[PDB]
Amino acid sequence: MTPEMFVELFREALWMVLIMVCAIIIPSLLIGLIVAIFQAATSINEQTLSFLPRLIVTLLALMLFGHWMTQMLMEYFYGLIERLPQVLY
Amino acid sequence: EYPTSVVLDWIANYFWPYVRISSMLMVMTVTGARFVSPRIRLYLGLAITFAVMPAIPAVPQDIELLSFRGFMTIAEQMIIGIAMGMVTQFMIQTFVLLGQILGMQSSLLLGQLFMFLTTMFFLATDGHLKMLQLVVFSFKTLPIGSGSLNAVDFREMAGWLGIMFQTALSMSLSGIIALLTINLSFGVMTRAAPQLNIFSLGFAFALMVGLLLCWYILAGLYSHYEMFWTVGEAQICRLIRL
Amino acid sequence: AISFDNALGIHQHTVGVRERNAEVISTNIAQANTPGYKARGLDFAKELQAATSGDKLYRLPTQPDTGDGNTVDLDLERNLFMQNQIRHQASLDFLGSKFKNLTKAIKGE
Amino acid sequence: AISFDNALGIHQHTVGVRERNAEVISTNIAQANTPGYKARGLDFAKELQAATDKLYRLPTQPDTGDGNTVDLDLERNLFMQNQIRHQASLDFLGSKFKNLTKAIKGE
Amino acid sequence: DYSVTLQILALMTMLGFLPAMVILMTSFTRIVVVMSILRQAMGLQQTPSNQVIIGIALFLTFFVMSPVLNEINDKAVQPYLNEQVTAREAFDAAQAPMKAFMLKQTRIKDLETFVTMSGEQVDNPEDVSMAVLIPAFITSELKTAFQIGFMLFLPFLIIDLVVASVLMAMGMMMLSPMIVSLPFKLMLFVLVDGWNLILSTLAGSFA
Amino acid sequence: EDYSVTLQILALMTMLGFLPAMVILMTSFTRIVVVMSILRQAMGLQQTPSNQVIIGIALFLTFFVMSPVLNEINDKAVQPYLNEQVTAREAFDAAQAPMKAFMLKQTRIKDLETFVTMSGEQVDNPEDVSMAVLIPAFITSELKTAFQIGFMLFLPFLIIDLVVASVLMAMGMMMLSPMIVSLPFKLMLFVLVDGWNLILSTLAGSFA
Amino acid sequence: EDYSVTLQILALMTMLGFLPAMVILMTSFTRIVVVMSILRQAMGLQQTPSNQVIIGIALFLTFFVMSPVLNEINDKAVQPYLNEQVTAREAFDAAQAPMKAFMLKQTRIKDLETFVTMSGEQVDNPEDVSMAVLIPAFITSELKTAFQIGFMLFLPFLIIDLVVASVLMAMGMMMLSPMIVSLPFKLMLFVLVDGWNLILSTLAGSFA
Amino acid sequence: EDYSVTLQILALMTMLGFLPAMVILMTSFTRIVVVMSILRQAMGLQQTPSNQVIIGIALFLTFFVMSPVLNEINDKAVQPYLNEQVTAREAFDAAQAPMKAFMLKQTRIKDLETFVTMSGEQVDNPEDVSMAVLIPAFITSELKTAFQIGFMLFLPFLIIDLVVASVLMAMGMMMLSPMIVSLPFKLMLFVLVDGWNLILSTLAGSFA
Amino acid sequence: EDYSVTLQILALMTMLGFLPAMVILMTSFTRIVVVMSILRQAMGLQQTPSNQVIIGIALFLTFFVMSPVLNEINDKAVQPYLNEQVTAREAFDAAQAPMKAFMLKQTRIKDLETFVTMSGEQVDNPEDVSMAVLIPAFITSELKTAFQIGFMLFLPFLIIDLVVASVLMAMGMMMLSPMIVSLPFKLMLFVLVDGWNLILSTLAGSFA
Amino acid sequence: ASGAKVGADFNDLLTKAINNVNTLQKASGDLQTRFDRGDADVSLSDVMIARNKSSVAFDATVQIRNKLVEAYKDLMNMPV
Amino acid sequence: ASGAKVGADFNDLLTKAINNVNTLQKASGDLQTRFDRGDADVSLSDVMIARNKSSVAFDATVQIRNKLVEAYKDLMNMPV
Amino acid sequence: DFNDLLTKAINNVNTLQKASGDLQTRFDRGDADVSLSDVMIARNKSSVAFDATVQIRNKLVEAYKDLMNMPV
Amino acid sequence: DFNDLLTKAINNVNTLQKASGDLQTRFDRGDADVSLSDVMIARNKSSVAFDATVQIRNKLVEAYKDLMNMPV
Repeated sequence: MTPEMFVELFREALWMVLIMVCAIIIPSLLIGLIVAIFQAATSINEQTLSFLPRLIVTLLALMLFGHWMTQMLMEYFYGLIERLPQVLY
Repeated sequence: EYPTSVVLDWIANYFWPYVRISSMLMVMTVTGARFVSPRIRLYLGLAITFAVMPAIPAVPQDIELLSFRGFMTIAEQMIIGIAMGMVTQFMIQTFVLLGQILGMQSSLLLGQLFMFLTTMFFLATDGHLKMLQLVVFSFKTLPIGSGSLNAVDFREMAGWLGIMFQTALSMSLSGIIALLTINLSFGVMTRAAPQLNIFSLGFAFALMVGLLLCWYILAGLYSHYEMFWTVGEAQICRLIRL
Repeated sequence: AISFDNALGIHQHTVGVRERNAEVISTNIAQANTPGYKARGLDFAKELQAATSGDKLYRLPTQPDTGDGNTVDLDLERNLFMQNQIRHQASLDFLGSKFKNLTKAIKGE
Repeated sequence: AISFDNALGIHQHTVGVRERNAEVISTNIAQANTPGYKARGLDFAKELQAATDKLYRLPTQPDTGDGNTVDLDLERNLFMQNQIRHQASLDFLGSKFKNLTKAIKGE
Repeated sequence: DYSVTLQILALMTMLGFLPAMVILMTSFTRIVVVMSILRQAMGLQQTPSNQVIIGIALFLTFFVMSPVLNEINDKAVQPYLNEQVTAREAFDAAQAPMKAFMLKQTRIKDLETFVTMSGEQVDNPEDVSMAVLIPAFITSELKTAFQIGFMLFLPFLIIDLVVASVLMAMGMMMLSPMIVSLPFKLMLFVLVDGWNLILSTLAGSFA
Repeated sequence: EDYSVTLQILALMTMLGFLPAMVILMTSFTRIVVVMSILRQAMGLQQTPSNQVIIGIALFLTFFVMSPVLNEINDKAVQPYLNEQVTAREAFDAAQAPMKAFMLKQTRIKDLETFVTMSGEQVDNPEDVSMAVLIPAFITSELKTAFQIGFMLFLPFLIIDLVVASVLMAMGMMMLSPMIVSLPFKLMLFVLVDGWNLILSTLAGSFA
Repeated sequence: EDYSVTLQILALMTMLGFLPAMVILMTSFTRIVVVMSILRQAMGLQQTPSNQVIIGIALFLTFFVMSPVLNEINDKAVQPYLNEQVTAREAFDAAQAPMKAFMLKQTRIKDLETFVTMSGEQVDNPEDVSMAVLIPAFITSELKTAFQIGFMLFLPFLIIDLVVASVLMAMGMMMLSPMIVSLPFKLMLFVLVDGWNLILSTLAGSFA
Repeated sequence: EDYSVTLQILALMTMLGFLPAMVILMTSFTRIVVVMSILRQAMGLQQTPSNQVIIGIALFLTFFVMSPVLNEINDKAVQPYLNEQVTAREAFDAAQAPMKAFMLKQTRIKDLETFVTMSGEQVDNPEDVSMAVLIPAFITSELKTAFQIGFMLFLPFLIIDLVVASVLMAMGMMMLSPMIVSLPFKLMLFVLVDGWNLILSTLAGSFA
Repeated sequence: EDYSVTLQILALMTMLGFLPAMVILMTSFTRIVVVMSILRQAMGLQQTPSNQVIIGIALFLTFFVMSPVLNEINDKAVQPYLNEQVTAREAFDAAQAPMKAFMLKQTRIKDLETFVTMSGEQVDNPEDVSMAVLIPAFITSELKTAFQIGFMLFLPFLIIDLVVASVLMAMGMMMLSPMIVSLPFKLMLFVLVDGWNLILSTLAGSFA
Repeated sequence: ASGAKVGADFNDLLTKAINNVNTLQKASGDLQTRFDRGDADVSLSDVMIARNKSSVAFDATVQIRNKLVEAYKDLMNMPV
Repeated sequence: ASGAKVGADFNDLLTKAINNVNTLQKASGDLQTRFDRGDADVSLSDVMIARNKSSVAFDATVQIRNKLVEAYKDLMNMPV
Repeated sequence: DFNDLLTKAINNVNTLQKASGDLQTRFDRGDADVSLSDVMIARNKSSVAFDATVQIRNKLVEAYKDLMNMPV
Repeated sequence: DFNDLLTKAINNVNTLQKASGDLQTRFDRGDADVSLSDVMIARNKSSVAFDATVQIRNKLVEAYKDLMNMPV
């Protein structure tokens, strides 16, 4: 079709990955700040301390959002497939 | 008549135009892609040459098919075709350059996202049709017999690397400033406590904003492509002296 | 160099002359019994020169005619036709090998 | 099109008629001495129509009491002509397949 | 009409051009390109293999183009075997069903471009010569295959971007995201029943 | 009316020409190659098992799992044909029936439904589809099944890669490549688990 | 009974066609090839020994390690065959026995057990299994044995990489890649230990 | 004496087969690619320009700088040969000489001395040295010359990076990586000075 | 009774078939190629010199260093053969003798010792060993020698890399990558030391 | 215009040619064996005509098969 | 002049040759069946001349066809 | 049973060749109770059987090479 | 040993070729003690041997090329 419609498709896809990455990262970002401020208050200067806490919540987020991210990738594939007629017409 | 003249001329009048057409296809963005088989591309070049044959002027009969002068003719037909093909590769890879500079600045494959979309721009804007129209026009204004790329054409085509960086920087200058100012703002705002630092925490923050800025980049990328195509098309016409 | 003339040589013009000679010889054989018909000869050297870049020769009879006037010696015509066919076969082999060698070099096979 | 009927023409039937004609002439020569036998002639156009008969020959001279109407001078000439034409029909029909095979095989 | 010996030679010669007819006139071109693009979409390079890709396309191009073969059979093959039509008329009677299929599966813009390049004056799209329709058909089918194929590429590119950003979030900058994304790329294709979804749409895409 | 001897020789000499197609489409060779191809990519080694060795083991595996169908062909079609019990067409049909039973056993319904609708023929039972519409449905089913098996085998190696990469980041050495420091452990896991026997056993087991 | 001269030539010319297959499946070529690939991966250089050189050394070594088998083939099979002491049938069987004995000695019971149950044949002792059930088992065991030897060689280079990575991290430079620094020491360890003689001798000695 | 038409064709096809070698060993392709390799490496982009466009620009740059020598070959060798003015043997020599002259203009005296002694031959004039010895000396000089240009191109980008790092450290933010901030500045200063046009002038004109 | 002309041609055509094997195993090509490979990886440039140029330089170098043995073959085995002075069997031996002598000058006695025991032949003098044993011993010695030279050239580049990293860590800019700044100094040292001419001269002088 | 319908139609077209070739070969063989066994009412011309027809028919069958097999190999071995 | 004129001129050359070969084949066929049916105005010499020329003419047609197909088969096996 | 099928076919080809050579040796020795027709029939059967053996072997080897060269 | 086997096989080939060449020269120069059957049997004998050693050499080189052209 028109190049603008392709831009809308690519912006929509990049928007989805932003939602995907935000759901995974933000739980780790919050924990990183919580530990960092706690160290600042307690004058603790271990830079590598706040790695496992970020990893734990990141893995937990993946398990917790397992169903939602699946449902979303599959439906996006179906949405594109049902949008193929736009290309053919 | 002696049948040698009739048969030889058609082979000379077909293969020589085909070589230029085929050489442009193998270097072209879409027809030279790795997805398509050579056989499909070969048939496409054969079909295009047969169809556009009436618009192609008759080649000079002075040059013989079996002679060193005819051998040079085959080589210089390819050079014209590769010249058009490289221009198309220059545009797409510049967008690949645009994708990777944003990705590199995003604390981070993003070139492929731009490469695919730019390929859609090339197909949607009928860029392939224009290139085919350009090569058949090349037969008119740049005849097969007398004519080849001069030294100035080589230097103009060699100067397209500066065109890549200037165009890529122009597209990303607004976004790259945004990426720097937020990262510098994040650095100065969190510099009060050296306990927090950024390291991997800065990696997460930078990449989230970088993806968000790429969403802004795709919002206004089409206008930049239209200006870029005009620059590239003008270069192609300069090569074929149109 | 690298041209069909410089590659084929005189084996392309010779074939045409040999076919021309066979047409002349066959004409004498066919016209052997026609009274008053004079046997026709062909000069190979002159014909080859003309073919490379581009008159009537008659054959002197060995014996007088029996009254008809025909000077065709059918014993000689068969001998010349047999010789012409052999030399024409060699010319085709010579010319045919010119194309095979050219194809062999341009393809390395 | 492209069928054996059209590829072979009528040469597929002529060979058979020349065989039948040769048989009849052979009968006439053998039965030349037997009295009461009437010479039999075959009409070529009849077997032509049969493709797409067995008549009697009227004598040029009277009998001599036998009633046999076979002229051995005529039969020998008619057998010679039929045999020559039979070989030509084989040559015609034989070359029909030789050309047909060369078209299919290309060699 | 041509002699029996010559018209046997004619059909025998074009019997060897059957692969040529398939590639640039029927639906073999679009399916193979879409199959090739999707093969590159997943991390596997030649796991489907070329022969299997071709074998699926050959079966698809027969089912989808089955109406074309039906019309050619009943309009060209049948009259010729009954001696109801001559050699040239039968050959022309076969071009019309195939020229109609190619004409409806191309883009106006491409045909407009090609008639300009061919230098022939034709007032209406449905009267263009086959000499210019064949290159116009494959050029349009290439654009359609690329546009369809790259849209299938997008969901597999989404997975790559998600996993790569997640790995970069933890500072694991050296772990290659492609090997991590490969198991999930395969899962997305099998969960959506990809091998049936693309073929169903590809079959229904033609007219 | 049985075909002439010349045609029958010409008919089965053509089967040898299409023999490679039968192996890659109508047999188990497709799934076994794919699973071992994904298994090779799961481990760090790029092309250590080599293509020829992968094909060699696959050929032995596809021969052992297709023996019952090959034996059924011989004992239903080849032997009556050699003993003049059935004609050529009956022998051809008797040979095809066990082959069709094998493809239909290891196929998916949705894949059969997809292809019967596109072809446009009436179907009421699975055992009525022509071989022209069963071949593309069978290979599609095998590819999905092969991908599912490859996914399972990939997961344990993915876990090792994540563990070893995370541990290096715990000490703070980000520049050290996880791939080099993970290959010995990926190979060792494949050894003490004895992968080359159970994985081939599962591939043989999956077809029956 | 005895095969005709024309058939004997046809069988012999057939085995020359399968000669590459027998090298990578029925000899020591595969294990030596795999080990060098893993050893090359262990060091920092990925294409320095070069594929052609590695295969060339593998071909020379497989000629040295299969010499006892080849000499037995010459003595048992060829010499009675050339002197017309055994038929063509006996010569081929007498040639197969030493080759089968070599493959049986380097195989694993479980691998033999896996394919015997898969082939569905009744086997009482391993020393009489069919050739078609031994070749897949032999190559399976060789691949597993190759991985174990590769893991042994990978550890010393891995230890050097870990040592140099931690030393650089101790001094606070977390941006310098340990791979560049480790490479000279990886090469030296392979030199003063005389690796190209130690590794090849062990590989040759691994079949005794 | 002169080569026959069949033999001249064989020589022509042979040189076409070696055509990639003549570009990368005799022409200016090696210097341009190495210099452009440094430029890509100097900036933060690793593979962003991609290998395809660099070779394509290098090929066009070579055709630009080789145009004087290629035209000199065309006039002196091709034109008499096409017009049948000279034989094939002397025409080949007439084409070889301009290539030899160009390689002498881009080589060093020390490099020639090393290889002429290495070849163990006798010569007194550099103008009549065999092309077999000139080629290794030519590329050796080309690699050294390219490293000189690349080193000069690397300095301004190193200058920018060190300034940015010092500024960030002086401001107290010891936590931010200089590479991300410096990359736009390196790219901006590469564009507003039109860096590639300057590099073209110092690279194309470097041969003369 | 020398080999017939038909067999002599068949032997020579076979030797041309193995020409890549002779160059990559029986000559100096391998050592030069490996040393160039180590040097390229020693610097920051990954594949800037490109593979074709590296092999192109090595091919000319390996031809020059083996010109003496090449001439000795010509003067003792080719010219007597062409002048009808030596049996073709003798000429083949006369050509093989200088090649064997050259390979023995660049081999290590440990390599001969392990391969002689591996072949299991009772030979004492280190001059009458078979080519089957000498070639693997020679290529093994060339690989080990190349590693020693590669380590020698690597050390100065390691010194620069450590100094740059240490200086950057002294200023507290740990975030700055040492590799980007180190590279121009690596190019700097290699060019003012005249590295390209130096290394090729040493590699030429190494074979003695 | 269904896939099964056209598949049957071309199969019917293909099996008709095969049956036609089989008919010519059986007729040729039947004429040969009757003449060879000593039947008086069988002419050598009929025997020779029939066996020439069968040879041409079988030659076309082999040549058509070669075209189809080569065409199949061309499509399968193409570098996709 | 355009390239289509050369292509059309080449096409007319091939069409003219095919018509000439077809004319000879039909001319030979009529003379064969005229002499075979028993017409007395046809000479065996003219019939043999007619079928000699048609056989040579068709053999030339086969040679040109094979070269065209071989060139096309050579053409399709090319890098592109 | 497939092993039996292959060996039985080879044994049939080998048996035909032995019969062909046997009659040729007897005929060439000058045996009176040997007709040239039987010798020609026997050797034509052997030629056809061996031609089948070669072509079947070529087909199987070609099939093997196609599978092994397949990129996995 | 296998090396000596390869050596003997080639020495058999040239012995047949040497014997065939000598018989051809003796017959060609007009010697009356040489029969044409001896020449034809010998020259066909060497032709089969030389064809055999060409085929064996070709198969061995193909095996070498296949082994060396595999990724390691």
